[PDB]
Amino acid sequence: SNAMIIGAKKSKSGNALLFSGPQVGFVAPGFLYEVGLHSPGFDMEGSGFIGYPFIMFGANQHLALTATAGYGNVTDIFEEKLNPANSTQYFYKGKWRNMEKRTETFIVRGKSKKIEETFFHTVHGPVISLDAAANVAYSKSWSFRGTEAKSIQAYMKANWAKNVKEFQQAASEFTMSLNWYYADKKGNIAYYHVGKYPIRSNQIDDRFPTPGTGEYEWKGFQSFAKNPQAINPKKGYVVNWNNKPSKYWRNGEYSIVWGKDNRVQQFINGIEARGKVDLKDLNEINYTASFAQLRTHYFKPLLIKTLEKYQSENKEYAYLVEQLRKWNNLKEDKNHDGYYDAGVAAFFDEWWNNTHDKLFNDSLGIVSDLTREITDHRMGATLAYKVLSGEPTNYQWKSAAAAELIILESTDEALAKLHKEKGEEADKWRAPIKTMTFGAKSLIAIPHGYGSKTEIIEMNRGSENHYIEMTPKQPEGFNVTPPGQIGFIHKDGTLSEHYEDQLSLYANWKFKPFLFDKKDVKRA
Amino acid sequence: QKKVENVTIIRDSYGVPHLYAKNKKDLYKAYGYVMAQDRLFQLEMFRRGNEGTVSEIFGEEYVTKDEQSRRDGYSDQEIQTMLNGLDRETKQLIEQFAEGITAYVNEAVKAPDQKLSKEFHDYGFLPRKWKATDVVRLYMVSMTYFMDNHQELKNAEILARLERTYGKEKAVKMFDDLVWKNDLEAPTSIQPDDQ
Ligand SMILES: [Ca+2]
Ligand SMILES: [Ca+2]
Repeated sequence: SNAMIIGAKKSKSGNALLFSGPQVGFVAPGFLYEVGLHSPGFDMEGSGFIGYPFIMFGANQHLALTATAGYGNVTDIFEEKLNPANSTQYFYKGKWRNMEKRTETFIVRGKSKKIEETFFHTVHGPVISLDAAANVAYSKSWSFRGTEAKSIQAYMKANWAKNVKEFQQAASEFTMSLNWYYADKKGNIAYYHVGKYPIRSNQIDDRFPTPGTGEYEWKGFQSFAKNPQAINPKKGYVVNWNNKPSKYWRNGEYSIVWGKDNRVQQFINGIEARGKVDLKDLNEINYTASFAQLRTHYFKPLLIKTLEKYQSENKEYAYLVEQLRKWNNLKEDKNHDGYYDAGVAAFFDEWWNNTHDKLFNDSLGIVSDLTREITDHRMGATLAYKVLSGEPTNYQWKSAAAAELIILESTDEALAKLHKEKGEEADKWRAPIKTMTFGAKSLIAIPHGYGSKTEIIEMNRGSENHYIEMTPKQPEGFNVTPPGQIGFIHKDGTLSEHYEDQLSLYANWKFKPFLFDKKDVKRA
Repeated sequence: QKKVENVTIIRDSYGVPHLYAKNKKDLYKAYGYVMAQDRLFQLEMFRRGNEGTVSEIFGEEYVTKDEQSRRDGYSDQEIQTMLNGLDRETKQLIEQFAEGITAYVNEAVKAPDQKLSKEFHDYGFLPRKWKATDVVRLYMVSMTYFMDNHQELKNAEILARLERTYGKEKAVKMFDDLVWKNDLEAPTSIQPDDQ
């Protein structure tokens, strides 16, 4: 998920701006639900996740809000020491303790079968895994265990808030790990990394499970005042694409998302390349991020630098350099011909895949079932970047000479395959676009409807977008919430006219007006 | 425009409902009602996801998923205890929201051929009524996904598998490059002086 908030001094109009882009996948019926809520002193328009009694992406009379997933460290795994004589007992604070046991019955559609399973809890939480060979059970502690309803209440209070103080109070009560973003009609912006973050033992390495014997327990939760947060930061804006809140904020086992190479660079690049901005500028930045080949930011310069050293003797390398330099780093289809516009992007994709394999297969190949998702992560490839650029690493993966040989061998192999299958001219390399549908199964991993078969180009983009300007009169702007508002399909097969009537807007970078004033709502 | 009870509901040209109420209790009931009008089967299935009852509808392919959901989830009584710890008014509004969903359920089962969507007919089952605890279940099924992970266990396995092939000193260095303590050059949303 991505977000941007723009303060008064960075906005062309002098009004604070907000952009939302939650990434919750693409399903029909959609993951979001758009609504307008109007009662005395409470007027709010926007969307929330399906089933939520509150808006997460939108604006009330006073403020606009959005959120992105925080990735903060709110889950710890405890390594319980089991009694060798009784595997339902674990050692805790000097004594064997009994696990709480629970029998659960599942009715399964075939007639129907009934199957029983037993689940266990310890003082730390549910037991998730056994290492019986080691006399260990692993239990899971969530910092927000039992406080999910307080998080709902905090979000409702954010809806009812009228100013920074009230919004911040709501933020301080939210217990799960999100980033919250705020913009108001007075020109203020604010950012909060919300959640209840535990005070951990300083004797353990928080990238690994914690021994469960009692010496290493959490000692409460830190004050909200210690959560990363800023009101009206000096830079005049905040952007986020699930990246790190601030320099010294840590997240334990999940640091793999917060490295030097990070996808938020697309938003930073776009905001820093401009002076004052408006909503149209924000949309251009979203477009770039949505179609960017993310490895280009750090890896295309490295590739060009290497090829340029050998272009005198290799004419193919000189051609590649020219094509790479003129490429705008996107995989886009502006002429809607079904092929990505830059043929060299197909070369670059295959170059990267070859380079990543050659960097790590000979060392991490044997653990790649666990490490490929780290070293080729969707948010960035920091370790690969450090190895190829010669920056300091703890292990000496490759010398600079060995890294350059990898870059060259990967180039040769990718070019040889394109020459064999397509030809020598880059226009012949242009790859067919990848498409996506709004299907029947969301991230919750169970079916919730029948989906849609309408194909649109894949985009690295929010499942909805709002663009909001907090004008003196009221929030104004535009948004899209695909596939459509209404999920109902009649018994006879007749589709609601609002089942997928926002797909064309989404696919074509068009939007519908943000409605707030009742006179506008009535004519909309 | 239509007045459902004492709330005026204006559906715009994209079908989005805009609710005009005299108080929050009426507003939140209407909110649950319109969401059920539009999305009842989806709501039912999201709730079954949290309760671990998907396999009742979709069969044995979802048994292990239902087991995970029940293993890590909460009983109705535990959720009710959470609701009882909220501010009085907030609990009451969540109850109103559930009453609105239930109002549509009750209307739909009276006219199932017109008001129950095709999935219920095709899969041969009916929606049940809703309580406030079920609303909390709808929040948990999706929000917890973004918070819950077992990467600590994967990390332990990476280190152990590296150690047994490469030895401890090399494995530690490799692991520190894979899962770092803090990359001081990672781009950040704010600066420390902004705190
Ligand atoms: Ca942890
Ligand atoms: Ca094209």
